[PDB]
Amino acid sequence: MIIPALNLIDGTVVRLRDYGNDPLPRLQDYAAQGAGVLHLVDLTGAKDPAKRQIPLIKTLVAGVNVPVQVGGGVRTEEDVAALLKAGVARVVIGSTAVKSPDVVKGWFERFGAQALVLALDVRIDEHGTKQVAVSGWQENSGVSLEQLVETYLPVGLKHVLCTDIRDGAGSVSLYEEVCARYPQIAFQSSGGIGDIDDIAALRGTGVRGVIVGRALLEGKFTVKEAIQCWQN
Ligand SMILES: [Cl-]
Repeated sequence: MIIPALNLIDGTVVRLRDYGNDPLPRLQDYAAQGAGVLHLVDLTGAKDPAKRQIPLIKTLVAGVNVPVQVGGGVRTEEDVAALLKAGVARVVIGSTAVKSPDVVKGWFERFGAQALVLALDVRIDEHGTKQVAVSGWQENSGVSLEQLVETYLPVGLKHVLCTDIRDGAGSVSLYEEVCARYPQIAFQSSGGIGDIDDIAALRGTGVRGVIVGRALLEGKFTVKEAIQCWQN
């Protein structure tokens, strides 16, 4: 599947530049073109968890007919719960999944693996290792993609979002390897989609979902075209 994505600050659609502040029409049109899943980054909430755009998220989710994954500074059990209650389908967890794996495994137990997506930023280092980092501007955290995935497999890990820190050029080698290694996990790719051929390269790799943000906002291609390409 293609997974169209928006980034939101104070209700404004942004790139990580300003793309207006009417996210709901955009999302609805994404769904209208055949999107089966959408993805939102709450950048405000990522900055300040007290400022979580819950009420906007509620309206957005209510306004489409497809599951929305939402992430952005999710730190607590109560964060997950509040997002789910607002109607989000899947909560996307990034830094906390790296920071507090035993706590997050507890979340898998409470909420179920279908409600959670682990988002891992990956740097391939000098030695060829897929290093996990909590963000593009912090150093590697000292754990490989494989090591962290295998930490969560015992609690039924199903959804992993993997960003090669590509984001915002083409995404292929990395994805072929990890998808082959863990065929029971549905990997999503993020970052590096600049043209429709970037989507093409990911066909065959075993990646299950392709996150597309910027390129849709810049009119490079449409969601419908993305889906046609992805489905071959
Ligand atoms: Cl599919």
